[PDB]
Amino acid sequence: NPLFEKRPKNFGIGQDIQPKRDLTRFVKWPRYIRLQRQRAILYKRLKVPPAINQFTQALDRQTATQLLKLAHKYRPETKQEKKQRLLARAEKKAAGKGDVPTKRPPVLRAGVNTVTTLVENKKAQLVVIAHDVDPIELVVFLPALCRKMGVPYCIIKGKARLGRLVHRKTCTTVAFTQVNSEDKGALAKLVEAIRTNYNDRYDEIRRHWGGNVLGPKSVARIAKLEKAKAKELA
Amino acid sequence: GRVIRGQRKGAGSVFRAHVKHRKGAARLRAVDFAERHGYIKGIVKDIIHDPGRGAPLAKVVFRDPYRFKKRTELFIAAEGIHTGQFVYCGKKAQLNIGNVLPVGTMPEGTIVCCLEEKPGDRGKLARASGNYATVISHNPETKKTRVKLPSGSKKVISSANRAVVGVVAGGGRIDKPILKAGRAYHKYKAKRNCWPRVRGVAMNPVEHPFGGGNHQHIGKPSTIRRDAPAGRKVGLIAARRTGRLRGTKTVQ
Amino acid sequence: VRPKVLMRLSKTKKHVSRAYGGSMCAKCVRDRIKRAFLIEEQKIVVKVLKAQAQSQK
Amino acid sequence: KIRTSPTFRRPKTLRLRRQPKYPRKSAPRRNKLDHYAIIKFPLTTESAMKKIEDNNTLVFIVDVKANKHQIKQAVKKLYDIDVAKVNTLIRPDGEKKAYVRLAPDYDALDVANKIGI
RNA sequence: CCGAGGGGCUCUCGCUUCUGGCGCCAAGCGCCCGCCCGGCCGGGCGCGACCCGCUCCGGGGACAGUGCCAGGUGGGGAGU
RNA sequence: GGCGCCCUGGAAUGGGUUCGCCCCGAGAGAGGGGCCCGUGCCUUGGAAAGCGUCGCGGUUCCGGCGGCGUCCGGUGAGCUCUCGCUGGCCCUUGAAAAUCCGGGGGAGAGGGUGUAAAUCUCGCGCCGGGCCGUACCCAUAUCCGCAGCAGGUCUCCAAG
Ligand SMILES: [Mg+2]
Repeated sequence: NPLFEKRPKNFGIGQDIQPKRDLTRFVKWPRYIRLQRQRAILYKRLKVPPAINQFTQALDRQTATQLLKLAHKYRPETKQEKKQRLLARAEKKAAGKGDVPTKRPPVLRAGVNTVTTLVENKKAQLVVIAHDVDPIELVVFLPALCRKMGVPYCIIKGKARLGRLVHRKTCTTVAFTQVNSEDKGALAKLVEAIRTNYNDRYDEIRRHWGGNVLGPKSVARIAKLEKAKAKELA
Repeated sequence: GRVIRGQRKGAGSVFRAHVKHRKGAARLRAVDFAERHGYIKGIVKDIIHDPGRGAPLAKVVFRDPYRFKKRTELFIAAEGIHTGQFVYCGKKAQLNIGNVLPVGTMPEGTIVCCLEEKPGDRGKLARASGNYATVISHNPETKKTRVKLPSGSKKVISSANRAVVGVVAGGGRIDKPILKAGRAYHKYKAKRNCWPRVRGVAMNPVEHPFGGGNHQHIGKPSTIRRDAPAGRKVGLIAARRTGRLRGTKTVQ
Repeated sequence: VRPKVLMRLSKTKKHVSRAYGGSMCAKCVRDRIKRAFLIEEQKIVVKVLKAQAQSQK
Repeated sequence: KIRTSPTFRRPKTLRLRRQPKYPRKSAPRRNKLDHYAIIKFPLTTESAMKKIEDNNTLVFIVDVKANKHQIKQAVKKLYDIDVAKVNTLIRPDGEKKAYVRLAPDYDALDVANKIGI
């Protein structure tokens, strides 16, 4: 109240020192940063062929959540549970010598070299396929190959995320061969919700080119010429 | 067989410039937000002398907009500026002498020194003593102005090439004769190693294309083609004419 | 004296009791004081003469 | 986050301390230049003799890698005497000569008698 | 443009120019905790200091350059 | 000796000054101050030591022992060095850094009183200063020229 006073700082040209603002655009990045940013632009600026542009059309997150729920309890064998299973088969084999104790252990297969043999033999029933495989040619045949062999496929977001299902870092493809019978109506419920968007659209998704959009600083001045051209008429 | 004097200047052992007692590159200050959009105030503290330059320089200090600091530029000093003078710099700078401002805003027929040949170049054209350039013919669409270089060549430049109003100080320097061999020695002792120039006629055939003979004559025509190799380009290089001049130039 | 002998001295033989003691010459001190007064006072005058132009236009 | 500088300087990361799981040389080597290797013998010339009783300084010849601190401790410990100052020299055969002055509490002409000369 | 207390076919930007001074490390306002039984301390955040965006900003630009081949020129140089 | 430092005060009938200049209403002359260099003198050192001279001891270490003296002035376009002032010359403008200091700011810090704190670039007192070079010639005989070679080879001091 008595002495405390406002004392503002003029920040125009030729007055007090400009305060420490954000500056997060105008910062000289390392060259591993701008190599990493200029090529994300450069998949948006070149004309991307429709074989690469099979991707960027992935499943929406309500469908990927149901799909990872269905793929959760088909989780493969890890080495902790590989110990006790080789007990539990053989401790009863020491005690009863069962001719067949287990009829069907079901699992989801993983690996592009594994899934490929399943599709062309038509053993797989749903092919989740990744998004960001670093040499894209490791995967690009397989949406074209799932169509001809009639096996349904679906593009999910992130090769890291389905790699966590298999207790690994990335796994790039999983496939459903032998699902449980009581839960077939959860695998078959989402397959027409999937093969609408991937198999049946293959006559159209093979025509659709990608990329070829200019930057916002240059697609604005195209529009500023057109807004002049709309004023040139009216 | 021996290489000639003109070829030995490019390696630069004893033919480098004498760049010790010089004071720095005379450059206009680098552009930022202030000179693009307003003006910035600067005061000139001293008027100095480069060795080997006949133009004097001026050292101008500027209040930094970002750091609490002052910082010092070196200008090609326009003529008629003094110490303790305010120099203003930028787009909304007022056209007085010594101020530096874009050529797209100053009107036609103004007299300009130290202008950029491309935006950001910090001053390249008309920097020697007595020189200036005139602006003519603005073009507001496809923003580009033309200027008149001190060689009489008209040249189109950008609209935003930043440039200081006025003529360079030190003009009239070539009106006094050197008048004796010693003052040409001190003139080039501060610049380079080029001054005692032996005529190529007065040497041996190893040392020049024109040397030799029992008389001092050239023998071959002194005009050479432009694709002539290094070692033969001596004399009048790719000349369009010779002899004492008729007219002023009469050829673009 | 020389610069390194100035390390031996005490700050009574190294400056003067004014403001800007062993730096400025006491007649440009005298002018810097007058220059700071007379032109901050006109930044009241050109402020308030500008301030009476919006109120009577 | 904001980046108030236009510069990306690399972040301060953690730097561990070298704690290996075997020593590389298995044993600290002993000092070859200890206090007997310091001081070889005393000098007994005529100029070295008349600097003992006139000056309270006794003259030795020292190993060439010894500084005047090592000489000051290697004469105080061997001969049990206080040392004021040492003045060394490389005499042109290649051996270092030291001029060790004693405290005024001591004498040199009798310390020289109990070290032989 | 019209007209009515106003609307925005159309627009400008704006916050430093009589002078050899000074200028940063936030005042202020808004909130929140530990702190005072509806009062006292010690801390933190936002606005002050607009939002979003895909290249640091400009100037060129499919030219210039560079790689290979061809044709001119080439006592600069080589061998005879 | 120097000041381009200050105060009073105001100058034409213009004055003050230099070997030459130059300076003055943006403050002359005059009066009183302030600062810088003080390598000169006095004093402390320091007469106890040095030199000159006279005289006596001591074989020997003896930095013996004693007496007396080491005093006045003058002068200079002198020579050499130095410090300072002032001009001239340049299309020639005649180095960098390490180091060190002062100022501007004012984040803070400090005892809380009829007692002492933070701080001190003040006066003392305490401890340490390691490594390497050092002799001698420097040349009509210690260097190079095959040599004690009329050759060559960078400087300083300099009397009548
Ligand atoms: Mg000639």
